[PDB]
Amino acid sequence: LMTPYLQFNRHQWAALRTLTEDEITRLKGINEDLSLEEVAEIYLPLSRLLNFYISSNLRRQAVLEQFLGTNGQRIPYIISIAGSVAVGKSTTARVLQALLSRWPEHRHVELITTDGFLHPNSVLKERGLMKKKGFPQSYDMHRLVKFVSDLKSGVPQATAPVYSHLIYDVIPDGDKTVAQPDILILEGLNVLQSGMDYPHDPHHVFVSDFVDFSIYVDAPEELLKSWYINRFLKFREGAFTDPDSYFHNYAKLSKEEAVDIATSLWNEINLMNLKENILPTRERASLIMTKSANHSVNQVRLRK
Amino acid sequence: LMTPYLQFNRHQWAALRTLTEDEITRLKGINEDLSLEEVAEIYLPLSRLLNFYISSNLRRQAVLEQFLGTNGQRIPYIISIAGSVAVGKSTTARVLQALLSRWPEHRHVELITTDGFLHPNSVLKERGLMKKKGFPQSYDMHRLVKFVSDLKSGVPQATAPVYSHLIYDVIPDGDKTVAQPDILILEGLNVLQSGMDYPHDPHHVFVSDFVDFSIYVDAPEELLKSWYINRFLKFREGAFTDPDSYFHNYAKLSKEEAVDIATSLWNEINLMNLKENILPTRERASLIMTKSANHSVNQVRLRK
Ligand SMILES: Nc1ncnc2c1ncn2[C@@H]1O[C@H](COP(=O)(O)OP(=O)(O)O)[C@@H](O)[C@H]1O
Ligand SMILES: Nc1ncnc2c1ncn2[C@@H]1O[C@H](COP(=O)(O)OP(=O)(O)O)[C@@H](O)[C@H]1O
Ligand SMILES: CC(C)(CO)[C@@H](O)C(=O)NCCC(=O)NCCc1ccc2c(c1)OCO2
Ligand SMILES: CC(C)(CO)[C@@H](O)C(=O)NCCC(=O)NCCc1ccc2c(c1)OCO2
Ligand SMILES: [Mg+2]
Ligand SMILES: [Mg+2]
Repeated sequence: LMTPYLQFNRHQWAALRTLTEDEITRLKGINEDLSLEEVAEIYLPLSRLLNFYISSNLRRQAVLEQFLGTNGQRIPYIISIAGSVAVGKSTTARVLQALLSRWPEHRHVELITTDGFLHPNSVLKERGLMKKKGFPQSYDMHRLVKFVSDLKSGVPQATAPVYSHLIYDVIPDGDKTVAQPDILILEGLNVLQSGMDYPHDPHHVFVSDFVDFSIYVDAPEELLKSWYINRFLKFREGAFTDPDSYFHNYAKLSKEEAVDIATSLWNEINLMNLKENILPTRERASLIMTKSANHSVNQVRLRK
Repeated sequence: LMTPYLQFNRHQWAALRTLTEDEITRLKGINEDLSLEEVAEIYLPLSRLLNFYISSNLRRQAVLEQFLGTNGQRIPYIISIAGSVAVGKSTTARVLQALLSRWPEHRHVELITTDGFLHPNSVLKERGLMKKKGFPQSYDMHRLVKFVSDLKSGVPQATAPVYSHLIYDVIPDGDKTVAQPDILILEGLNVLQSGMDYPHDPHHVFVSDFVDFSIYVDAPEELLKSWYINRFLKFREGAFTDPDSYFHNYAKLSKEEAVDIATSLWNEINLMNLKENILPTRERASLIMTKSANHSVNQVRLRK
């Protein structure tokens, strides 16, 4: 009967409760399909919830700084966002970055995707892993752990590698420098994974050990597949006139064969990755946000 | 240069700063070798530190209860204590239970050892694991995870199995019932372990996912060995006149051969377990407390 999570249906979550014209523009800049009603009813209360957790942490830090007699190194609050390929992790992260910025206390909000920490294609091909991107063996997981550990050590700056969907590879010299933000949002399919998922090269302190609050964005596998295919088709269209783009390869296929191939890539790669590696980490999240048709949130679960 | 931990030498930790006659008696009741100077200089500041973390959590819970509109289920704050066999986990846990009791807000402090969650001897012998007690394969780890998960679900009571050093087995019908304490201290060598340590029977949410604050009690392996041998000899002496006691078997050996055998048990079982399974989990702790000769704390590290 009882679980470790408080449960809110959509109506209960919306009942927890407006924006500037330049905030609306920024939100529409993130995604043209993003419903402003959804932002108002779901994401605004979520940003408020997160601010309570962040504020409580800042308060505690002052209390402990007084007790411990420390100079008080500035340490970022880190929020991680996990879930299937195509569930909406990136959209959620960008909306939360925009909304969390509104508070004076924590105005510098960085967003880092774990995509960048994939091994480059040259390494993957050597290892026979070109069709296993997003699987644990495809990640430089020690480097990702070191990244969040460095932030949680108070280093003045840390560098993250960045991934390109144009070249479908790590950007050779495109490393992003992060300089002690108030908040870092760390978004990627593997942020709740741990040593057990990396038996080929074990690590013993986990990403989650350096994350303050984690969100798992959830949806049934039939919706994920349809959102995956929709995106695939959008990437194909966006590459029509860029011959040097990875997705330009799919421009040569009819839309119908493109759907067939995307469906195969879902079934053989991404659905496998979901079932074997991503979905089992769900109950490690501070909060599970569940989506239904049209990306409407229908359930929020928060750890008691 | 920089790590995820604030570092305090003994003098800095003691500088963070007295007790009742019945509190002194209780403390001396826990361990006759426990120095009251050590309690005053080390454990009192540690209990104060923990109270700040617990208090901050209680405050946050009221803020969120108002925001979320919840009835507000009482959920125990859980402190876990990890480290080598014979490092002093049990002594530390008992001292902290005594000291945390002093605050009106959190007077009901339960202490549970993970010893109880070992498979019974009948199961271990079937599996060939009688010489592997304390190793991951020797634990009913799913049951231990379910225990802390149940507490963190707000169940009115949860039952823990209890271990006996008299019979060196789980007590057949000696299960302890825990009824929603303010604080639960969960003490055992495996409390920072995770799925990776249980590849023979993986679990996907960890003990640490249901623990608020973790302590790893640390000491160099030469001190651990000497404390192990000292205890072994104390257990041997305590069993001289109990023919039905497991340690009565060692009464038949000279003290000299008893030392030899204890030394072998350390080298072959407990030191292996330390190196392979316990010590790698150290950097998962909220706090690392390091001991030197005579059990004197010489370093405290607290996560920034
Ligand atoms: N809240 C939302 N409203 C409308 N569309 C969304 C929403 N979240 C994600 N999407 C869409 O669904 C697809 C997957 O989202 P994305 O953020 O790329 O997922 P992920 O980062 O998890 O792979 C994209 O086509 C995106 O436009
Ligand atoms: N703070 C301390 N002061 C003095 N002796 C201690 C202290 N902590 C532990 N000991 C002693 O060291 C041995 C190991 O302690 P114990 O609490 O049984 O360790 P664990 O529970 O980690 O196996 C015991 O003989 C105990 O009396
Ligand atoms: C998100 C990651 C980390 C790379 O940015 C990676 O896990 C990833 O996108 N994996 C999906 C593997 C896959 O489907 N590859 C075929 C090419 C492709 C990439 C992204 C797509 C896609 C197809 O359809 C919609 O999104
Ligand atoms: C603490 C545990 C979980 C059982 O209570 C178990 O890990 C444990 O005590 N393992 C040690 C294995 C071991 O040394 N066994 C030989 C008998 C023995 C038990 C406890 C001892 C001991 C010897 O010397 C001092 O403490
Ligand atoms: Mg993405
Ligand atoms: Mg013990």
